[PDB]
Amino acid sequence: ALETVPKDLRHLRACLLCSLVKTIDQFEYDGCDNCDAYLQMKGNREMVYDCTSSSFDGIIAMMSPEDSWVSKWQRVSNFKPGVYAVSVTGRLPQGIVRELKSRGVAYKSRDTAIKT
Amino acid sequence: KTRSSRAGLQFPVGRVHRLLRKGNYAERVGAGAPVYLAAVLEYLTAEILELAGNAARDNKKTRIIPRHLQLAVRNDEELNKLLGRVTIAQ
Amino acid sequence: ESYAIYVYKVLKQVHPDTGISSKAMSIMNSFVNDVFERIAGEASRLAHYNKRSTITSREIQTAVRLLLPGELAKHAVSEGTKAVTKYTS
Amino acid sequence: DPNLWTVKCKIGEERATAISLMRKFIAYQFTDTPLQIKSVVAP
Amino acid sequence: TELLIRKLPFQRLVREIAQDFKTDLRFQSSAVMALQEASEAYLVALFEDTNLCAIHAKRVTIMPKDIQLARRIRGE
Amino acid sequence: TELLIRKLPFQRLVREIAQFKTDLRFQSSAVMALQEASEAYLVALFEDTNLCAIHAKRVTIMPKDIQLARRIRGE
Amino acid sequence: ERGFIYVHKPPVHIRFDEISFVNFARGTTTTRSFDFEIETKQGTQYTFSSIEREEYGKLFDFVNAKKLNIK
Amino acid sequence: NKERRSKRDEKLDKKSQAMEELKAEREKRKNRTAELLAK
Amino acid sequence: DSLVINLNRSNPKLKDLYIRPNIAQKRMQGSLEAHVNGFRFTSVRGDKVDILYNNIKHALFQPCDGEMIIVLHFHLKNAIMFGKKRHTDVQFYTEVGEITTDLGKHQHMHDRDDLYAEQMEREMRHKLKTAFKNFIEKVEALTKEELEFEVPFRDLGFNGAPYRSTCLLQPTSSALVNATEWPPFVVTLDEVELIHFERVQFHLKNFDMVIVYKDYSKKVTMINAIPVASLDPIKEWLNSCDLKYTEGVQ
Amino acid sequence: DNIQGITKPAIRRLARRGGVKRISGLIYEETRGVLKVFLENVIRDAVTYTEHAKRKTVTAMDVVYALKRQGRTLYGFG
Amino acid sequence: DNIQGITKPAIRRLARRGGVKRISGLIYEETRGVLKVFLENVIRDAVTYTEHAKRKTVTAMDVVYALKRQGR
Amino acid sequence: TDSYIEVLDGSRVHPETYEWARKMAVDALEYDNPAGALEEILENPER
Amino acid sequence: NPSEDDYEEEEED
Ligand SMILES: [Zn+2]
Repeated sequence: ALETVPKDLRHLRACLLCSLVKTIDQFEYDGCDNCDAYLQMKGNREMVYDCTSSSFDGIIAMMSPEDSWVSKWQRVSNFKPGVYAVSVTGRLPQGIVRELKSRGVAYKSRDTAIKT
Repeated sequence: KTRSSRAGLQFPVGRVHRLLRKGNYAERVGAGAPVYLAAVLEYLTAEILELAGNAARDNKKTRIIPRHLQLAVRNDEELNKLLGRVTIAQ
Repeated sequence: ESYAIYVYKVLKQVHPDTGISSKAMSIMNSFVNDVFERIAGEASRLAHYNKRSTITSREIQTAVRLLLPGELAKHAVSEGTKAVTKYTS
Repeated sequence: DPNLWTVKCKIGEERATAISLMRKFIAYQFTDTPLQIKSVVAP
Repeated sequence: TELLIRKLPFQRLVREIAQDFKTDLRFQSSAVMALQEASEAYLVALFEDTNLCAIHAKRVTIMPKDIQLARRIRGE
Repeated sequence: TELLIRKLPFQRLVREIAQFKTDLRFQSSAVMALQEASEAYLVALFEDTNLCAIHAKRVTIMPKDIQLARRIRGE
Repeated sequence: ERGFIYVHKPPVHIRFDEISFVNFARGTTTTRSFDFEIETKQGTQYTFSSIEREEYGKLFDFVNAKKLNIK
Repeated sequence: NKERRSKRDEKLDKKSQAMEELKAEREKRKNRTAELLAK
Repeated sequence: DSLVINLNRSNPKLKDLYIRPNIAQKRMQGSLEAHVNGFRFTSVRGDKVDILYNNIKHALFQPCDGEMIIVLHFHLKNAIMFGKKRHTDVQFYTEVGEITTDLGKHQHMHDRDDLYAEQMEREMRHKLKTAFKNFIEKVEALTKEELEFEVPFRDLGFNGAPYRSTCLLQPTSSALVNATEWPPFVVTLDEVELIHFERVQFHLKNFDMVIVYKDYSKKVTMINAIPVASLDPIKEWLNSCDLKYTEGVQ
Repeated sequence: DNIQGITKPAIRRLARRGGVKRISGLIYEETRGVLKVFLENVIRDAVTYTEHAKRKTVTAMDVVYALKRQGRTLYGFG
Repeated sequence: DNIQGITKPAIRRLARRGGVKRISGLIYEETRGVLKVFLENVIRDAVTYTEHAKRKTVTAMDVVYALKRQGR
Repeated sequence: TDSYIEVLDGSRVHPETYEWARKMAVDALEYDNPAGALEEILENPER
Repeated sequence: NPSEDDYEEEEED
């Protein structure tokens, strides 16, 4: 859709759960689309800056997760089409990560990159 | 004897019970509930009158007046917190 | 009607050597009616919350503790307890 | 499994090409000539 | 003590609003007195709030905007 | 739904100030309802504060703004 | 009839044709906190904050009738 | 009883200490002024 | 009198102090030095201002406990002229506060800058308090108790509006003062004739206070808007101060 | 109308008792409007109670109940 | 001491959600005190309701009753 | 910081002789305060 | 004041 495609290359962040790469204005207005009810990232820049992190690399034109080895490897087959990344360095606070497991949301590390 | 005399209070337990049952605050009312309510009302009235008489003796008067009631209410911190949003004529 | 006679009795008991005014008696009656109404409304709320069909001494005590401030509420609770004890006695 | 191909491009322009390809796909995805591409990579 | 609002104009205003609501109505003297007392108390409270707003605004003259802010912060 | 205060510090503060009656458990839903109420209350207070500041012709709210808001509110 | 005018302290006037879009941002509270921001086609964004809830509901119907870009 | 009154008790204690400190500073000033006037 | 230049080689000194009123168009950062018979304030440029000890009528020290500035206030018996203007009150303060759109326009502040920033702020406050106390003690020891500083009792304060601006007046031990808000408020209790509480009724959540000075040729000091909860405390404070207070309904 | 009957000196005296030292010319009309709104609400509630009780005239008790509903209890007339 | 643990960034987030375009350095302690007062009142009401209900555990229902009593 | 600085540090006089120096200053002024007498002698050495 | 009209007793059961 036209709401998930990034508008301006400058000022862009990425999520850590589903790794949704978009623009800051999109994150502020619409927010995370793949995970909204279990995040409340929409409606403010505060939760955006709290959860997401600009420390990410890679751009892939995800268009068919149901049929794609990249999605099967990255574990994003149950997500909507969009522009995702291949590495996101960060970690959510204890209070933000415990509620995910308490409600029934498995928190996984999307930072597939290696260290040293 | 009257339930007021039975309980030893001075307020009318019977009138309190009748007013409660008339307002229909509940389908029924226990036997201790009305006595307790009458006792609470009597204690509050006794405290108010005590402070008012104290203020009157301070002002050197023989009859309590709304001025003494106001002085008592504004000198007692708790009564103030209780009747802050209350208005009085004159 | 009103609680003027009872207010006069309490006044003569607390200060047997003093009087009162007409406006003062009216203010006292208004105060008595207002306290009665507040406690009754709180008791009705608590009874509806507990799904009970009878206001009890426990309900009245809870209403008093919710309405009056701390020390005053404690003294009123003590007075009501003594009164109900003498009544049941 | 799907195959992976390489295509040259001007040095310094990769994100521009990616967003352009995304726009073209989103524009011609509800027509008689859709794009059969699955994704593109621009490290 | 004394009444700050003129008894006759206030009573006339009360009767005017009562007729506007429903005609052929009658109020008691004590009722009119109670209304006047409640109105005076309400106006004094509102004036105290407006004076606080003006004090905060670093002024001395009270303004209709202060009254509006007072009513807003109160929630009417 | 949205919560800005950290639930663990909030719960710690609640149990520290609930010493009126020592030893009392608070359900998770009870703490959540309290947190929602507190967030809404502080939100309204800051709105009134912004009104007082806009009135004073200052874009930066100051403690006196909140003080005036609470005074007029009757807290 | 064909634009907004804000008075009187530093006044402003924005015609409908000059507005690029509008946004009904919701402030902190859920009552009396509807900022009616107006961004023009020239790039200037005017922020009219502190509006009552009912005023916001009416302005919503008004803007929907005038047909303006509501972001 | 006392466990709950402690708050108002501590408030009154702070007020009494403040008033006592005030009285102490006043007594010191008065004594010093008397000494200066005598010398 | 002329400033007796410091023939004494010690001379206590304090640094980093913004002056009120401003010598120039804006504030001037400078230092203060206690001389044999006064203070010399020197800006970073070189503006010298003298304040003799004998002229100091009251010396107040408002700490940073709950404030954005730690201030030393001097209420003078006579007016001193500087910056081409004469003034009766002086202040030398140092800021310990912060102002931002909300947070730092950034956001990311975890357990390595936020709590660290709080620690730094606390340390700066503590160091400034210690330095001010040291300066006060040195001035007192050098003057041999000829000039005594006063610490205002914050617990005995109450909200008031002397110049029609909600502030927190604080009663020291011989003056009712308030220095954080400029212009300053100072009322010496040695010159107070009495006090009168006007508009003290039941349906009035705020009352006024009227200070009448002994010198009847002066204008009475009227303090408006005071919460009624702060009535009995002010009465007890005045009772301790040995001041006659009366009440008035109008 | 009688809303203007509220004398300028009466509003000034009310403001004085409140604690206002200087009043503006635009205050009197606004105070009259606010007073009219408050009296209208009180009379609305009072007429509702009167229709409930099926009485022909408004009473001090109905006025007190209306004031209580608003949130400003008034003693004396009970 | 958890009134300090309430992360000031949290207060700034709560304030920034509407209109509040700039904040001073003292707003934090003031907001903390106001939150403390409100929590004390609500918890007193809820504890009263719980002691009335006899249960030893405060519940969301008790919290809602306390809020309704306060008129929130 | 919060300590008195011995004025003789700027002079010679080994610290083991500060008491002697203070006593000499006190006796020269023909008094019945150590530091005050020292500060006075440092400015009036003719005594 | 409690006159004779005020000294009246209550009604029967
Ligand atoms: Zn995500």
